[PDB]
Amino acid sequence: MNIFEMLRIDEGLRLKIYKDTEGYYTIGIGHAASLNAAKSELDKAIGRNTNGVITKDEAEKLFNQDVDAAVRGILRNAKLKPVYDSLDAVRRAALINMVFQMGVTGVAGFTNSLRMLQQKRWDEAAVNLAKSRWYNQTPNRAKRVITTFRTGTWDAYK
Ligand SMILES: [Cl-]
Ligand SMILES: [Cl-]
Repeated sequence: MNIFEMLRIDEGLRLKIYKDTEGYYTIGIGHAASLNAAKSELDKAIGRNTNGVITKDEAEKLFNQDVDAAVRGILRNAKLKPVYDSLDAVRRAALINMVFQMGVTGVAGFTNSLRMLQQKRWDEAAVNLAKSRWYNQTPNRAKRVITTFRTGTWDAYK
């Protein structure tokens, strides 16, 4: 398992623009954004007039771009970079997963959890991570991500 397979599980795959529960237009593997504005962003991202329908290959390329953006966001952030560097490969994926979902600023706001992860106090980190609005909003996913941070294994995704 790697970050790509993990996020694919958490984000699913859609080949036609869809409006999620919070009102955002989304497509591909968690590529989120009016509809005209959404299609404009998508067309620029894909490189053609898609009219809202794309191929699996295009979804994967977009996904690859979005994952790269999350990784670079972590590395360019003073609070997240040190934590990421200190983590093993599996826990690093959980951090990328969080950034992919909520953005760099959002994850950087998890002060207690970040400090605990840096100190390898996995259970303390898990306790703090669950005490969040993020967790309460998308709990099934948060539980998988937290279990990953806690154990350093892919158990929650198998
Ligand atoms: Cl926190
Ligand atoms: Cl919060």
